[PDB]
Amino acid sequence: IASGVIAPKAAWPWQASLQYDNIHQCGATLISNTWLVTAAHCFQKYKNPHQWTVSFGTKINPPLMKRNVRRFIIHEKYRSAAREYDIAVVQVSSRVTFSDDIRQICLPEASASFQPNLTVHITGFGALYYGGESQNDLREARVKIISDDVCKQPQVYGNDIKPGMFCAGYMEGIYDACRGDAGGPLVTRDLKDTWYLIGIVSWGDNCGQKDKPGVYTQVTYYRNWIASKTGI
Amino acid sequence: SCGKRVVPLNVNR
Ligand SMILES: *[C@@H]1O[C@H](CO)[C@@H](O)[C@H](O)[C@H]1NC(C)=O
Repeated sequence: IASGVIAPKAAWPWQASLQYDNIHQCGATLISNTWLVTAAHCFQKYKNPHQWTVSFGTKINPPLMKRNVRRFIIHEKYRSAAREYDIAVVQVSSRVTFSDDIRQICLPEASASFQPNLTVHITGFGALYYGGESQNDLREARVKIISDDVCKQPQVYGNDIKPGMFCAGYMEGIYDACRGDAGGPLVTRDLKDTWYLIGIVSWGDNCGQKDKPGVYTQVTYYRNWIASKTGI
Repeated sequence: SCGKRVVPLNVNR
């Protein structure tokens, strides 16, 4: 998370780290006691379910309830050469037990809407600037959803924004996702104090630069996919 | 329950 602040214990209990050979590659987020959601590009190069692990809490290096990946499922239409269809699910070989630190997030119904000046949160153990290293401590940032129209300016991102993608950040930059944050959550809280998964950190030019916000996979667009694959 | 956090958003300074 660019210019990201340290997240408190138990603030984002659905947040997970995905490690390949005990190195952090990517975020995920919990949706059941067995299943997580993340990006497809996380498994671009590292394709062995059995060398992936998952851990929770605010801290990688002293790992919480580390777990082994039974399997992962990537979107049929994802292709490493393009940015569309960037979603995957991950099932863990042992169910995990919900504490104050570890809990499942809610998924939105397929047709929920999110007014495009809405305040949303974004978290991950990724880099603090472009080309920086991952942190062992989870970080957060408050950004805002951004109109597809704004976003689809040729000055911004143009025709690279395809269905199932949306933007979030600030046109003034500073706060953003960075490398190591992909597959991790973009969330909001309804007025009944319940948190919901709206986005999955996907891509972007640099980190925290004017007119270069993050691009997220749009959960509501892939909501039926997730259901078919998880039963959630 | 899903989507519940037990720590406030409103933090001590
Ligand atoms: C929302 O905030 C942005 C700040 O960049 C402002 O420019 C915009 O006019 C506001 N609302 C919309 C989406 O028109």
